[PDB]
Amino acid sequence: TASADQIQECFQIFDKDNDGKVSIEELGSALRSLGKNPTNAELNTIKGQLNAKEFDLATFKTVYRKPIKTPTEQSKEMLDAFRALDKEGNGTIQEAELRQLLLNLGDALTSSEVEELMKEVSVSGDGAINYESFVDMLVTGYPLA
Amino acid sequence: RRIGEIVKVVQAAARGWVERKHFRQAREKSVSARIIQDNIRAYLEFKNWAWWKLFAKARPLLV
Amino acid sequence: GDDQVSEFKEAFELFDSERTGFITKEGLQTVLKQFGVRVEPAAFNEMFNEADATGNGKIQFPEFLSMMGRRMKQTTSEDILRQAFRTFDPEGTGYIPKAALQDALLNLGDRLKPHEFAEFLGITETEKGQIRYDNFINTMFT
Ligand SMILES: [Ca+2]
Ligand SMILES: [Ca+2]
Repeated sequence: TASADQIQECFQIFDKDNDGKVSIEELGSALRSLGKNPTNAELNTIKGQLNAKEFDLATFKTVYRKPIKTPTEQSKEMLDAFRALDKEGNGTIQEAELRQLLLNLGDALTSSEVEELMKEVSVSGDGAINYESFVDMLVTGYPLA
Repeated sequence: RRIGEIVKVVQAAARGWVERKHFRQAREKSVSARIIQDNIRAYLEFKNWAWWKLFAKARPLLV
Repeated sequence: GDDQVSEFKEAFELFDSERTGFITKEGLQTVLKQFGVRVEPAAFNEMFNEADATGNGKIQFPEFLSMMGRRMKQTTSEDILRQAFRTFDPEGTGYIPKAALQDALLNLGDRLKPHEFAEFLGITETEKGQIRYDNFINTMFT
C-alpha cells in the first residue's frame, strides 16, 4: 500500500502547476496510479461527497486510505466473470468479444484505453486470448515502485 | 444486462492497469528530472567554493 | 549508513595526512598546497572558519561533515546522475535534444529557473540544439 511519501509524490506529479490542487476529474486516475481501483459508481459517490471541482493533498490521502479495492481483491470477481463468458470451457475468450464488452457495456472504456490493454495481449490463430493471463496482467502488472 | 454488471469489475481493474502504466512513465521522468535539478542547483551553488575545489581534486584518490 | 558520508570521511582522512584526527590552520595551508588549490588570505580564513564551527582552531570530522553536507546534501553519486540523464537518452548516445530536457527540467520536479537552465546550457550545449550532459557530469567527477 502506498506510503505517505508515495502519496505526496503522486499528488505532486498530478499537480503540474504546483498550486496544491488537482482537478476532481483526475481523482480516479490518481487513486488508480497508486493501486486502488474504484468502479465508476464508487468514484462517483466519492466525488459527490467531496462536492468540489478540485482536491488537495490532505483530501487525497484521506480518500486513498479508505478500503477501495486493490487489484488482488478483484481477482475472484474477474475470474468468475470470465468463467461465465467462457463458452468452450478452455480458459479462453475471443479478443473480439472482450473488446466489445469493455467498449459497449457497463463502465465503458475508451478506445485508447482498450488499445493500450490489448497491445500486451497474446492472441491465437483463432482469435482467442487466455483470460486468466489477462486477469494476471491486470492484477500483477506495473506494481508500486 | 447481467453482463453489463459483471464486467464493471474488469473495467475497474483495466483502468487501474492503464493508470499504473502511465504513472510509472510519469514518475520515472519526474524522479530523474529531480535528480538532475538537484545536482545542477547544488553545483551552481558550490562551483567556486574552495572546499569544493579541494574535494573535487581529492575525489579521484578515494575508494 | 550512507555513501556520501563515507566519501566525505575518506576525503577528510586524506586531508588528515598527519593522522591527528583534526585539521589545523597550519595543516589546511599544507593541504591546499598539496592539492594545488589557491585561496587568497580572506577566503582562507573564511573557509577555515566555515569548517571550524566550534571556533577552537581545529576542524574535527563531524564539523567537516556538517559543512560539506550543508552544501552538497542534494547531490548524488555519479551513477545515479548518469542514470537520471539516461531516462532522457534511453540509447547510449550521450546526447539529449535541448527542447526535450528543457520542458522536463523546467516543468517537472523542483523546476529549474531559466538562468540555472541557461548556466547548465553554458556547460553542455556544445552544438546549437543538443546537450551532451557528460560535460556537466565530468565537472563533478573528473
Ligand atoms: Ca494544480
Ligand atoms: Ca573545531
